[PDB]
Amino acid sequence: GIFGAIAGFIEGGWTGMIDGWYGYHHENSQGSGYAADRESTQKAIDGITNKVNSIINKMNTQFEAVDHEFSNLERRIGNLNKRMEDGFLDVWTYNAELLVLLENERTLDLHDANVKNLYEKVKSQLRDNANDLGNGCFEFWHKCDNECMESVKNGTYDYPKY
Amino acid sequence: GIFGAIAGFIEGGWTGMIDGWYGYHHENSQGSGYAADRESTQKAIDGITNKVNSIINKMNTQFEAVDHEFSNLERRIGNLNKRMEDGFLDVWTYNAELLVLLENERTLDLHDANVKNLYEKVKSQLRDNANDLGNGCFEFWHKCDNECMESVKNGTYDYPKY
Amino acid sequence: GIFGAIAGFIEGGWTGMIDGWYGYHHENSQGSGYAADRESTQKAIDGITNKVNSIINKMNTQFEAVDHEFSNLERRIGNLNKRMEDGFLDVWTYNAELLVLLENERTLDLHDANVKNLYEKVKSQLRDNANDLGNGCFEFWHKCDNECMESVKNGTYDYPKY
Amino acid sequence: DKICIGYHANNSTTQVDTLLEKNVTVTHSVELLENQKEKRFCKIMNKAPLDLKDCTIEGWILGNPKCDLLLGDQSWSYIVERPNAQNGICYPGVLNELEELKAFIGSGERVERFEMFPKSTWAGVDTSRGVTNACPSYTLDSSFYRNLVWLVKTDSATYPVIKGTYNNTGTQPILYFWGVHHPLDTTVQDNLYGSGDKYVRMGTESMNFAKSPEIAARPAVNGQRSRIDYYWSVLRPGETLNVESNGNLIAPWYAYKFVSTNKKGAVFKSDLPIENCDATCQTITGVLRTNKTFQNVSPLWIGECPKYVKSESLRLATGLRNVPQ
Amino acid sequence: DKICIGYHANNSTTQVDTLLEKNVTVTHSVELLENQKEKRFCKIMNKAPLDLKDCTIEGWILGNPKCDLLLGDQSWSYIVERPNAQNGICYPGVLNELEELKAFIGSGERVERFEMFPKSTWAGVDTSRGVTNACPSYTLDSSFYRNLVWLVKTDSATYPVIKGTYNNTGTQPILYFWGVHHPLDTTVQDNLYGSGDKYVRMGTESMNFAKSPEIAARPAVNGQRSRIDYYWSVLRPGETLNVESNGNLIAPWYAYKFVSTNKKGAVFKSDLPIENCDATCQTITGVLRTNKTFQNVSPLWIGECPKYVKSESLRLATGLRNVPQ
Amino acid sequence: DKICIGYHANNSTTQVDTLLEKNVTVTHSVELLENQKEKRFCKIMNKAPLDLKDCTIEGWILGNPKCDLLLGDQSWSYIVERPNAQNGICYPGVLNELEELKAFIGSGERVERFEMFPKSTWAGVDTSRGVTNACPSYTLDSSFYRNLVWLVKTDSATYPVIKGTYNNTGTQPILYFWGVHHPLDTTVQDNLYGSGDKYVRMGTESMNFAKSPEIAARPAVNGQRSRIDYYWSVLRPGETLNVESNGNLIAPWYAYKFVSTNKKGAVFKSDLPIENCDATCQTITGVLRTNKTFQNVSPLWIGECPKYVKSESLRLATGLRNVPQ
Ligand SMILES: *[C@@H]1O[C@H](CO)[C@@H](O[C@@H]2O[C@H](CO)[C@@H](O[C@@H]3O[C@H](CO)[C@@H](O)[C@H](O)[C@@H]3O)[C@H](O)[C@H]2NC(C)=O)[C@H](O)[C@H]1NC(C)=O
Ligand SMILES: *[C@@H]1O[C@H](CO)[C@@H](O[C@@H]2O[C@H](CO)[C@@H](O[C@@H]3O[C@H](CO)[C@@H](O)[C@H](O)[C@@H]3O)[C@H](O)[C@H]2NC(C)=O)[C@H](O)[C@H]1NC(C)=O
Ligand SMILES: *[C@@H]1O[C@H](CO)[C@@H](O[C@@H]2O[C@H](CO)[C@@H](O[C@@H]3O[C@H](CO)[C@@H](O)[C@H](O)[C@@H]3O)[C@H](O)[C@H]2NC(C)=O)[C@H](O)[C@H]1NC(C)=O
Ligand SMILES: CC(=O)N[C@H]1[C@H]([C@H](O)[C@H](O)CO)O[C@@](OC[C@H]2O[C@@H](O)[C@H](O)[C@@H](O)[C@H]2O)(C(=O)O)C[C@@H]1O
Ligand SMILES: CC(=O)N[C@H]1[C@H]([C@H](O)[C@H](O)CO)O[C@@](OC[C@H]2O[C@@H](O)[C@H](O)[C@@H](O)[C@H]2O)(C(=O)O)C[C@@H]1O
Ligand SMILES: CC(=O)N[C@H]1[C@H]([C@H](O)[C@H](O)CO)O[C@@](OC[C@H]2O[C@@H](O)[C@H](O)[C@@H](O)[C@H]2O)(C(=O)O)C[C@@H]1O
Ligand SMILES: *[C@@H]1O[C@H](CO)[C@@H](O)[C@H](O)[C@H]1NC(C)=O
Ligand SMILES: *[C@@H]1O[C@H](CO)[C@@H](O)[C@H](O)[C@H]1NC(C)=O
Ligand SMILES: *[C@@H]1O[C@H](CO)[C@@H](O)[C@H](O)[C@H]1NC(C)=O
Ligand SMILES: *[C@@H]1O[C@H](CO)[C@@H](O)[C@H](O)[C@H]1NC(C)=O
Ligand SMILES: *[C@@H]1O[C@H](CO)[C@@H](O)[C@H](O)[C@H]1NC(C)=O
Ligand SMILES: *[C@@H]1O[C@H](CO)[C@@H](O)[C@H](O)[C@H]1NC(C)=O
Repeated sequence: GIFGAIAGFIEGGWTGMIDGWYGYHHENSQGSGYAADRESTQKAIDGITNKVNSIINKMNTQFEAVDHEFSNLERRIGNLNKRMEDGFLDVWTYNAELLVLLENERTLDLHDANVKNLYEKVKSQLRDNANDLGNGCFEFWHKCDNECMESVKNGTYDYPKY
Repeated sequence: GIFGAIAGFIEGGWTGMIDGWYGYHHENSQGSGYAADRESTQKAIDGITNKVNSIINKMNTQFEAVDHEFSNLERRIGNLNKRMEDGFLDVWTYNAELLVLLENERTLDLHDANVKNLYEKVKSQLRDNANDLGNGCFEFWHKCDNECMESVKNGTYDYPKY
Repeated sequence: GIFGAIAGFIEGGWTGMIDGWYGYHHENSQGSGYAADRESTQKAIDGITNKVNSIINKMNTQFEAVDHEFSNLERRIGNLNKRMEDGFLDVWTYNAELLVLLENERTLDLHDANVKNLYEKVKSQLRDNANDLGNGCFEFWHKCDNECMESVKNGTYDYPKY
Repeated sequence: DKICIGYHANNSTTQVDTLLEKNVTVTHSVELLENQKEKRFCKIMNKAPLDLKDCTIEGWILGNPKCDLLLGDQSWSYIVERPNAQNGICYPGVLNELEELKAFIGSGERVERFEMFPKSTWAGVDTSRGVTNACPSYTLDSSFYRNLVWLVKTDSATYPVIKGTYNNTGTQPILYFWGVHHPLDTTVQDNLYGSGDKYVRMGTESMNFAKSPEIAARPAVNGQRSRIDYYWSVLRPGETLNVESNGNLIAPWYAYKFVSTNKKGAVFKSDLPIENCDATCQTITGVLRTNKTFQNVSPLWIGECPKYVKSESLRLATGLRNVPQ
Repeated sequence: DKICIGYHANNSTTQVDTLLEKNVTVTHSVELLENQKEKRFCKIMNKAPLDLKDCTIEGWILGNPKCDLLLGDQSWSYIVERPNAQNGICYPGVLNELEELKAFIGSGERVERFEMFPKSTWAGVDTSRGVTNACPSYTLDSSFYRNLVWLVKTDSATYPVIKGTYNNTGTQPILYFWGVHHPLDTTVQDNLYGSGDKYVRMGTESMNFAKSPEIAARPAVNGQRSRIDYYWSVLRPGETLNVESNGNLIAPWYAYKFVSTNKKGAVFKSDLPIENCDATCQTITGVLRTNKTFQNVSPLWIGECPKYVKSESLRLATGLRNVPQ
Repeated sequence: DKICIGYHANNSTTQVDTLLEKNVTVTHSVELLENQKEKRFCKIMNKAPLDLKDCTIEGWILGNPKCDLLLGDQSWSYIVERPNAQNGICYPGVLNELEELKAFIGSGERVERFEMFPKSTWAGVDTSRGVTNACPSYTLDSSFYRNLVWLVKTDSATYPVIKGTYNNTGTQPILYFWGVHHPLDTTVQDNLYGSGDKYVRMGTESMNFAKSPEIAARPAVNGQRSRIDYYWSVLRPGETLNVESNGNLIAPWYAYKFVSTNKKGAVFKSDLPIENCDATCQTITGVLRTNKTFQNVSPLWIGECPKYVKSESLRLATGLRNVPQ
């Protein structure tokens, strides 16, 4: 991925996080757990759902082949009909196959960007108050209880305290 | 946006900045003001102008329908002509509508990238000498007069001083 | 480029680095030298090779024009054949020319992203132990011999030492 | 105390291709192409298809005696012609503008058979001996097309000028057929139609027809060295047809009130079974039951089908790269 | 002391769609599609269109007497035929290869009418009584096509063999017309052309024509049970035409020197007003005045038009996402 | 002590275009379009093309006497017809369904000439005086088509009814030709075929043909005011042909066993040299020797060619932006 997060500085995914695409793993005195980030997950779902439906809608016409027949003295127009039908078959196959390859590349990139920005959102909140380990994890220098954790996740972490 | 700047860590735009797409707001003892960054604005205008013209040029051919007539004993070739005309109408509609959706997504991304890089250019210049507030704003630790401001904008900020 | 590295904060390329697309220049007591980063170079070559071959494969059909003849009383179907042949000529020209412009833009972006991520990989390794000069160069605060250099390049730099 | 940022992984083995990379496992994806068919014909708009069975299109619509099962009124959503149909044009000859006829019928929905010219229309001639062993029914060894009548001279008298007229007063166009006999030699010609230069002339407000017998011995087909040139046309609402002939006329007897479809219409040549089921999408090689956007089954269909495409797969990534640990 | 980085916002409410998101307000954008027409016909290359008014194409070019307004030389950038034109083929009959004729004329730019065969060409026959009440002019109740001449026998003598010749010595092809009369019965035939087997034969270096009268009573149209088979052809520069006939000939009288266009040419069937204005882009449903790249008005046009497309809108973002505060 | 991150630069001046930027120098790129041709014709599948030289398609296949170089068996990968070929239809007339004939022949691979009807087939008539000065050979001033035989009356006797038959027992379809003579007047008609109403009738299991002479004086071509209507057809394996005529028959003499190609087939009209070389891709304007994906040379080709496109260049970036210092 071009943004460097997925299968990058965050080496792998979490099978333990089941309720969304992007999120957090926290660890403190009360223990450990996974939690989806719902804002960025929902925004991604809406975007990709919109992309899938737009593709489905733009592809919502059909070229109609007919098997009208042609006599042996209509070789020219019979072949004209064949080359034209094959003609549209080839451009629509090209369009569909090329669109899917192009959209797949950009879809994976989008997810990669989203993990990266989520990581940045948290880095920007903690600043001094935590150590960036380089793998998506931050070690706090102060104690962070459950409400401290939740304030990082909902983006209201209060830096002047602690 | 995938780069995280526009409607992201820089929450909104500036109606007060009228002379360009990306730029600065400074504040010091002499007062306050908006100023466009002309290098990155002009570069963006040239790029998008080039994109618009290239699209306009690639779409500069026309499929020509004719209303030649066909007798009642020419139902097959009359229908051949109809399916072919409708055929090209459908692929060109698909091409235009799909291109516009795809190019719009990437155009907005480009602007987003440009704000991000502009922000990085300034962050990289100030380093220690200013506090990154996380919203695109930098609070200087030293006094920055009008020529100090202008040296940041033109990318010649002199770090060893101050 | 949208990632800001190529012809950006890394102002120019290296004619002296001949064995790859992205890499390093080191300088210590033992002297100076260029070295390709083979992992990211090879990954880029595989990706772009795959892109070139996929384009070549999707374009691997041909519309077949014929010069069947048409009498003077077959003006309508003779013109039908002409408009259809010109029809496919125009959509395939559009497809090829538009694809090349679009893929070129994204290919250059990919390289730009790759230099950026390589730079980030190194920044993330050194942290405190080196000074980021803002142009892709890092000045170490400690002595870095040839095995220290090689540990940065292979991504196993040992921070707790030094 | 620590907080990590990360992404979803799961047990998916489903893969997609990108421009940069083949065979990439992703957490979620959707397949857009259908490659599955029910190998059968079904009803469309819960109106049934017309199976020809052992009759071709020409045999059915000319009224070949061995096609009595089909004879009369028919409604259809499309037509299935079987590749090994034996009952077509029994008395050798060309049906003129055959390909345009099939296209016309394919554009249809319903035919009402009715008597256009009763045999008693044609004054002074015989209408009861126009049979042949080339055209057996299932009971007689010598019959003829139920929609045509082979007119022959009577007793001794020269075959006179006969005339017929029909003003289409209805609201539906009329599909009708006629013919011109071409005997193998000049004695068969005289035995049947007498001496003199014969003609078949027909006309409406918008159509003229005129042909003469062309006497010659053609290669034997179904035991006949003679031929018939069959013809068809459409009488529009408000038009009237005049038949004038003094020899060799294969007269129009029955005809079809024709209802033109607003949908597409199709004539499938196939040996697939017609069964008691419903469909919205019917291709020549089977039914498709899908929500999917593409299909690689057939370009040829009736109903509302997915776009046809040569691809094996069109899998779109929705989720992210699956990197479990 | 502080410096901020930011981006433009404005009062724009104009929106665009992307693959990921609908209805996104942007600071700047450009619309690429035109949906606006002037509902009228104008001049193209400041050459005017030919309004047929109350004549069809066949009536105009055959020289129907009620089309005298159009008769003679014409130049046009395209042709407008009105849907309710009444003056076409007045004496009932088929114009052969009609659709190819319209296509040929559509490819044209200018016609010069000239006298091809003066009535005094045809020796021993009458050229002054070829009129009919089916073809009234605006003054006579019985006239005929000004470009054709209905030849009839004289006094008593059998209608003899007549001959005509024209070597096209000019540089322009010649569009010309002729006909073959088909009377309703055999007495009308004799009253007009006498007894005997009649023929109309025509020939050039590259074309042969031969037809005989086909006598029969067709349904009455414009009071006529007879018919005419009309024909047309093109005499190329350097070719010569020979007419030989001994009955039933509707002779070519006047004809057209034909200038082929290098542009596209069009025959618009429309009741839209022709007005005194200029255009570069003329569609069948109106003028387009644009710089835009696409249009959803019509696939049918003459001149230089934008690409036709079914879309309602094709708005391209140029500016950025508008996020005012 | 320092370590820098950077990227490749080189001495490349090769440029590409992007959507955002024209004329961008890149370190590596690949060109996808071919614009280079060898201006000549070569063998395809190391089978040679058939050069017509100074004969047109009609002259070659009718057996024009001045085309004896070509006469007989031929195999070809495609056909080259020269624009200035003089030896075509020598005795003036139309070859019916000419465009369909060229398409049929273009779909072929090999012809075997053989004697279909020996002159001794036609009883009681002369088969040795059917020559003309319109059709010289290279030695005689008056000859005829080697594949046809112009039959004339003998001595004094009325030209009788003649008959011919051929059952195609082979596995290959047979391409054959015939004709109907149309004299300029009625004395030439009697001098050659005698008095009476003449006919040419032909028939197979699936085809009927019937035509009469149409006597008239056409403009002189190659010194002839008479005409011939030439015809062609294909006798399928298992079919048999019956020829019956009593006047004006240009009889089928020799004919061609026809091998249909499975490849594409082409008829190039060109004056380009045929040379002794091989190719996999042959366009009408030259050979292409490439690995490239596109070409802007010609839409018209035989063999396996790159996709045709109007572009001057299709250069794809592979390397990065070249920024040397
Ligand atoms: C983001 O997360 C933080 C932390 O979870 C949320 O702040 C928390 O808000 C609750 C009330 O909404 C605070 O509890 C209150 O305490 C008083 C007694 O001191 C009690 O009487 C109230 O009824 C209520 O229980 C809680 O202290 C506070 N946590 C902190 C400050 O660490 C915050 O609301 C979240 N914001 C969003 C937008 O989701
Ligand atoms: C980027 O912005 C900086 C700051 O605005 C520019 O530096 C400024 O350059 C001017 C002259 O070009 C300096 O003024 C000079 O001062 C002397 C007296 O000391 C006077 O005699 C000269 O005639 C002139 O007025 C000014 O001090 C300096 N500002 C600083 C150093 O803070 C710089 O040129 C800009 N660079 C680009 C590429 O735009
Ligand atoms: C990444 O680069 C580092 C530095 O070049 C590699 O570490 C180096 O590994 C070698 C052996 O693989 C170490 O040398 C060994 O030293 C002992 C004596 O102390 C000798 O007996 C062994 O036979 C061997 O020569 C070398 O010290 C070490 N360099 C360090 C620690 O700075 C590392 O293997 C590379 N990793 C990858 C994945 O490429
Ligand atoms: C109405 C009528 O004439 N029916 C005849 C029929 C016709 O006369 C004939 O088809 C016109 O060409 O002839 C029938 O048998 C003819 C007989 O001819 C032999 O040469 C041949 O070997 C036989 O197979 C058979 O065709 C016929 O069956 O059509 C008798 C019928 O009454
Ligand atoms: C040149 C000529 O013959 N003109 C006649 C015309 C023709 O003889 C006729 O069209 C050839 O078929 O006949 C005219 O009137 C004929 C008359 O016939 C009645 O049966 C019918 O009811 C009338 O409407 C009318 O057609 C004619 O008007 O054409 C007289 C004309 O002089
Ligand atoms: C078989 C035969 O009849 N060959 C004749 C030929 C034919 O009779 C003729 O083509 C049939 O129309 O006539 C030949 O010369 C005819 C002669 O006619 C003159 O009017 C003209 O000026 C000459 O150029 C020439 O055509 C012929 O050459 O065909 C003689 C041949 O024996
Ligand atoms: C790669 O893809 C092909 C088909 O696209 C598939 O058959 C093959 O099993 C895949 N290989 C792997 C390792 O997934
Ligand atoms: C029948 O046709 C004639 C035309 O000859 C027409 O005038 C008449 O009105 C028609 N009659 C009916 C009842 O429609
Ligand atoms: C969304 O778009 C549709 C048409 O694309 C428009 O009619 C509607 O008003 C839009 N809604 C908003 C909230 O902008
Ligand atoms: C007229 O036509 C004849 C052909 O019969 C031709 O030879 C002659 O040169 C022509 N005359 C002129 C003046 O063009
Ligand atoms: C820009 O491109 C054109 C053709 O695309 C070329 O002719 C011209 O030399 C180029 N200019 C530069 C400065 O490279
Ligand atoms: C020749 O044709 C006849 C048809 O008249 C056919 O029955 C016969 O079997 C054929 N003979 C051969 C040897 O194929």
